Amino acid sequence: MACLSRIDANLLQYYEKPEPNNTVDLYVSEYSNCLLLSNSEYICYHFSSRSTLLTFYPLSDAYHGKTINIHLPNASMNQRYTLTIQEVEQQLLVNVILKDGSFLTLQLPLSFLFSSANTLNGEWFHLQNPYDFTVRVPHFLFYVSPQFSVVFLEDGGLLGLKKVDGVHYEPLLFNDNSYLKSLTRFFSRSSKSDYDSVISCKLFHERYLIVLTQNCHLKIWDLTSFTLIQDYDMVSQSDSDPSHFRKVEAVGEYLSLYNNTLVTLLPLENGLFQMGTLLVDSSGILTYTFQNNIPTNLSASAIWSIVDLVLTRPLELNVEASYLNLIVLWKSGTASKLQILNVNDESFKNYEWIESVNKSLVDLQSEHDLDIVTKTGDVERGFCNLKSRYGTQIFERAQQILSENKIIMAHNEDEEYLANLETILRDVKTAFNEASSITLYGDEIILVNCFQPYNHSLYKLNTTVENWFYNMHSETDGSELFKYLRTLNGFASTLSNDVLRSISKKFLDIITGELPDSMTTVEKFTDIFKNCLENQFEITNLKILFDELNSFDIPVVLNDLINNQMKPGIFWKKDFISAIKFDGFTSIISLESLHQLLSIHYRITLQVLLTFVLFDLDTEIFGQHISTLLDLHYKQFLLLNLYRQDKCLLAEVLLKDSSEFSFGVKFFNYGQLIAYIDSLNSNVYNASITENSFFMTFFRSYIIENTSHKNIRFFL
Repeated sequence: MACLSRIDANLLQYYEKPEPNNTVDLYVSEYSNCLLLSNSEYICYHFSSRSTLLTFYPLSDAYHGKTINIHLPNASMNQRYTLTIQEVEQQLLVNVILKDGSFLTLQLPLSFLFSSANTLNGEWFHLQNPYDFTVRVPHFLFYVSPQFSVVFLEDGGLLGLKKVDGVHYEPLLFNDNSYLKSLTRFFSRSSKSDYDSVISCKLFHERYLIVLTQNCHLKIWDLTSFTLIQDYDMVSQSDSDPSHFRKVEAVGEYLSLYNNTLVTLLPLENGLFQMGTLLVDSSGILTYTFQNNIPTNLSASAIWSIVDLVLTRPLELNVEASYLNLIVLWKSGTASKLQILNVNDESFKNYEWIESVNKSLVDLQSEHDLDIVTKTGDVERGFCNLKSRYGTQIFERAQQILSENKIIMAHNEDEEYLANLETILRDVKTAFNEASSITLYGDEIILVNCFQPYNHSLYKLNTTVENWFYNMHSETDGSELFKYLRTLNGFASTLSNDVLRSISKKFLDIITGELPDSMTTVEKFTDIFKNCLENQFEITNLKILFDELNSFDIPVVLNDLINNQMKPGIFWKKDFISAIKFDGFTSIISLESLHQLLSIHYRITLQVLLTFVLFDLDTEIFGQHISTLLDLHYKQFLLLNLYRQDKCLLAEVLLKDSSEFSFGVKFFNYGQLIAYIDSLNSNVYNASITENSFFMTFFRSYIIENTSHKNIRFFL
């Protein structure tokens, strides 16, 4: 099998505008996330510009709710992990520690986030001070419960802030403040030892707060009486290599807790996953039980540092045996490596590392299907194609870089300006899509929210056809059919990609009658040979091909291809839950997931039909199969042409036919996501050649109602 491929996405690729038409500036990425509420609406927030910008936008399009930019007067006072955002009492509670000694409370009514009909000025902020934070240093903020937070200090000490009136905080002192957390020991290369500079914590039973300090001693404090109950020295000189060691002093995630299973990262080696169970023993004392330790060896050049770690339920992301998946986001430099330690069993001793394959739609299309932008002739066409592939945010930013570095724009005349642009569109999209954080979208599907607002990269599960395709770059086989397709790929890597598309073009004419349907199909295949394969074909490969054909039964292989490998699953409305609102994020990714799949089929269909062009063979029994592949070839190619015409209008027709509601959907499970793509794919193949649902919409919108010459011209 293969591995998870991501999808690049922008929410400003649907809109030809730079920025939301509904925005408001209010005035009182480091981390970003998206929070599912019990309203069942996703609201996204990003924390960027070195703590001087909170960006809230609904993840349901920022042009049907108000963008609210809450511009902070000050940057945060040590760390960018002194932010907690959770929904409290049907108001979105935002807590911010600021550099001036204040504690910021914002109350954003849910109505103001998701309606654009709502501007609000006044009663959206209250700034008040529990204890001056320009004195003793906060480095961590944790929201504990719905009326309790603990702000952990860098010189040790626990300060609870208790909630009054559903908004404001009043300080409640605990007796455990530093001065004497340094009078019960000595030490001389240490000073963090009994100071509670807690770098990660998670709360079990809403009673006991399991805290990891800088030293990564796991200390369990029952905070329903503010007593230390248990102390485990976790660091060891034989569960880990002490020669290899790196300091961790930065607030992030080093404890992960899902169900009662805890994961502790030990800063000895280049990480240790120590797996244990949290169980309460008699006398109401939570005890930690070691189970197993897994050593590991990384590979850097400036030391991999973790970002986040999230223990969750079994994920289907090209696994083979699973009990739990521990997602790990490493970053050193501008490389992020997403890898997933899949533990397959309860022992935790059989594991595999499932790697992330970080190839979008963009990379596979640049690698193979290179003539598609400004390489299809017409500079006017090239220019629109650049817009559609990389959104408004990248597009406008690219104009800025052009002005600094002085490039004279000669758009719509010179092919070479489009190449210059194309390069920039790429460097700016990569910077914008870099990893910041993990968010679980729907509590399963691994979403990386990225630097700068309105940027996300979702990863998807590859289906049987998709797994095979990456296993032709490994040349892995496993049926009679799989072997046939692998041979055909060998021959096609020798032909230029330009010839492969010329042969695709002539197969299309057979369905359109632009090559007459007055010939036998065999004569038309002869036309193809002479025009496209002369002085390109390898003589060697023709014979190898003949030997494979003699070993594998033809009609059998062709039925198998058509009915199980190109065609999608049979799933319809009932397999998926339908949303009660519009959502942009889901409809975009579905489009692109459908698109990807059909691009591989477009090439498969090409490669199989080619054999009939090489040799002069009877197609009186195989004629029935052949007709299907020309039909399938058609539909696959058609969608591609339309996507360049305009990808947004093409999504709108599609969403209606699938959805009960029409427009948008929500996903919370991998089965659901899959079914919905399969339902769209079915709908396309159920369409006729003569009238398409797309053809009708696109024509009416541009051509009849009348729009400027650019939409008329590529539509031609």
